[PDB]
Amino acid sequence: RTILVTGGAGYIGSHTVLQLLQQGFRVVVVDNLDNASEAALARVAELAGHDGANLVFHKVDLRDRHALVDIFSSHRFEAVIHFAGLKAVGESVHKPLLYYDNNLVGTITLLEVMAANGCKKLVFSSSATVYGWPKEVPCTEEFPLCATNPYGRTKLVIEDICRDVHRSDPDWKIILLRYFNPVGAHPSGYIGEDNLMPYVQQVAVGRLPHLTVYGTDYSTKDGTGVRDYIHVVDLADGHIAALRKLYEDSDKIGCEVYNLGTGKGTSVLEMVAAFEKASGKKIPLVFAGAEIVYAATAKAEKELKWKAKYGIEEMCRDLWNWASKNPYGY
Amino acid sequence: RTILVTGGAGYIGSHTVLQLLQQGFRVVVVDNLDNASEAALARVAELAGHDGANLVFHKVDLRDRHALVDIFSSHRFEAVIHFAGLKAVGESVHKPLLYYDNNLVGTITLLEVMAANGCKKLVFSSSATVYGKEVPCTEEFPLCATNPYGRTKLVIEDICRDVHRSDPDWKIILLRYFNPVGAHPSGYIGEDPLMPYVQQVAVGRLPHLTVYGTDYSTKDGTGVRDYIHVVDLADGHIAALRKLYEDSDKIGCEVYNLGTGKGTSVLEMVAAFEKASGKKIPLVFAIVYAATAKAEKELKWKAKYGIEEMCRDLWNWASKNPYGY
Ligand SMILES: NC(=O)c1ccc[n+]([C@@H]2O[C@H](COP(=O)([O-])OP(=O)(O)OC[C@H]3O[C@@H](n4cnc5c(N)ncnc54)[C@H](O)[C@@H]3O)[C@@H](O)[C@H]2O)c1
Ligand SMILES: NC(=O)c1ccc[n+]([C@@H]2O[C@H](COP(=O)([O-])OP(=O)(O)OC[C@H]3O[C@@H](n4cnc5c(N)ncnc54)[C@H](O)[C@@H]3O)[C@@H](O)[C@H]2O)c1
Repeated sequence: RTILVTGGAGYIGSHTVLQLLQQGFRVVVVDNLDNASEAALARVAELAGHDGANLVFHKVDLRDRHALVDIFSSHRFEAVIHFAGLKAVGESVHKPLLYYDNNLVGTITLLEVMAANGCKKLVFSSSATVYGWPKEVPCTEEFPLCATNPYGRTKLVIEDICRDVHRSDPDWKIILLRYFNPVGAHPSGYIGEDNLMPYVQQVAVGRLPHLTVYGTDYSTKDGTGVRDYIHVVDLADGHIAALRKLYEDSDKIGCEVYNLGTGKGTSVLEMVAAFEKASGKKIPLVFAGAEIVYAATAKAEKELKWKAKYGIEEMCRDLWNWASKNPYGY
Repeated sequence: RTILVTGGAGYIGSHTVLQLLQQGFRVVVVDNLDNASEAALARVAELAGHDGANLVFHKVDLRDRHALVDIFSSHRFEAVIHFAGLKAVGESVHKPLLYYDNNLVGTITLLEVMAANGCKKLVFSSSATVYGKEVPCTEEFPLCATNPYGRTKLVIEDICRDVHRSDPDWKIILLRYFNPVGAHPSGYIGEDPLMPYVQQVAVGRLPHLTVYGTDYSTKDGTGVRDYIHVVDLADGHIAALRKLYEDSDKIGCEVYNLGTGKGTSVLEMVAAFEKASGKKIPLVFAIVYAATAKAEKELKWKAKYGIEEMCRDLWNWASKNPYGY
């Protein structure tokens, strides 16, 4: 039983193939590796132990169609999990074509090769920046959508391409997942990343002088911004939950949308406190000049049979655990 | 002065490249003849006469990055008019990927080579189908993609707005238009695929026209859409390209409406064609406007032909070429 995972060498993707491997799956990963290193897949393989053999890695770009058609004709892939993409808001503005070319062309070629190789089961990882900054929280899947930046637009376009493909061929079964701010690392502290918590962690180890808190007078309990965080191990279990919805309850759902997350938001000060407790270090602050945004996960918990298991305190534990062991990444 | 025109071999593309050659512009046309035929460019060079020797034609696909960078490296360009694209709303639904591939990827590649070889002036052939209310559709009208072909147009219409934010040196004009009708008054070049259908009825290949919607909120009870002479459309882009050159400080990524500012019913157009052609159009029965005030104010452009000249030129090109080229 094989699953193909694009951008599997990345942060969310590497934690994905590990849980996949551990739960009896052959995982084929496709990565350009411009945003990551091979070591992450060598370590996810080690963490998988005897299941390390099941992981197969292809250093190939999703836009390359010939290299991609070869992969899809070498296995019957039960489904495809699409992580490949670029995830930098500031970078997407100065270089919008660089984002539109990578995200849009990469997905289109992917959807084409899949349809041509009889693989029409997809799970796409989408960003919850599509809701924009709304007046009302919690954000439900019925909330209106808007694009704050080219990165957000490129994500919202893919969602529309997925919807259009579904209406063109009812054989397509797509699940679109939206989520907020993955944080943490594998409890072993052997794989991890390389937003706020990264900045907190680099100043907790000494690399940075302090954490600058932007905004101290918001309409929140403490006055600092409230965002939606989610344990990365929890989020990588969310993408798998959808894959089971595709395997068991496929008939019910066609190109459905489930947004993931803990369901509650926490503030910068609430989050710094949760990291000082787990870390034992004390991050200095310097005060400088949306107040709240978070995801309503009621839908996911009901239809997808999924619920986050880890709170903010174990997120910082694991983040500190991996980072303190690996200060220079890989 | 050299202009690059993509999709210049078909209809609006063929007519515009003709009126660019006629105004002293060395024009390089890029087209992979998917929907058009090469004869349309040969016969455009003829109608240009002496200026016909300024038509450089490269049968290449915009999604072929290496083929495209050769064309930009040799010719030092001044601007690009992007007609290239797939227009069939019908198959855009059943084959959406084919549309996102050809349109989105072909456009993103062109934009990359342009900014690379130092040429950041573009005129885009958008579509007013992005309007998806109030009878006159202004540019500020809320945008609404109704199908995959419409969303490719709206996506490309957002990518340019994003490109301009990243590099202020980019000057772009987005031209939204709908329902081009007619051909060159000579009748030597035109469209070779509602007017095309009523035409085939007059020329005998079709038995009758099918009027879809005999009840509507209109005088005739039939739908009312906007129509613009293809020759009006062609030099409508010329007015845009004229703003990129003469007044390209004020403008950023501007969007303009091209049309006559008036709407025609279905029975009015067929009634018009029955006069201009003399042949009657049997019918078997089964509102969109353009706010041209902006374009005629800041572009110095107003459609010069009317619905009578559209059927005249369309019946002229069609009776002289009943089987295309
Ligand atoms: N060039 C290509 O087309 C291509 C091909 C194959 C793989 N890749 C790879 O895909 C990998 C993606 O991994 P990554 O570590 O950059 O991203 P990631 O693993 O942190 O996230 C995976 C995907 O989730 C998206 N995302 C949505 N909301 C997010 C949030 N709140 N935080 C973070 N990501 C969010 C990202 O845009 C990304 O596309 C990269 O390593 C890249 O090298 C690219
Ligand atoms: N090189 C490439 O990238 C590439 C690939 C495939 C096709 N093509 C070419 O693209 C050209 C497309 O031109 P065409 O022959 O369709 O002529 P056309 O005039 O119908 O289409 C060209 C432009 O006019 C617009 N248009 C015209 N009528 C319209 C209507 N009723 N509704 C909405 N928009 C309308 C379209 O938006 C399009 O951008 C063809 O000549 C084909 O050969 C180019």
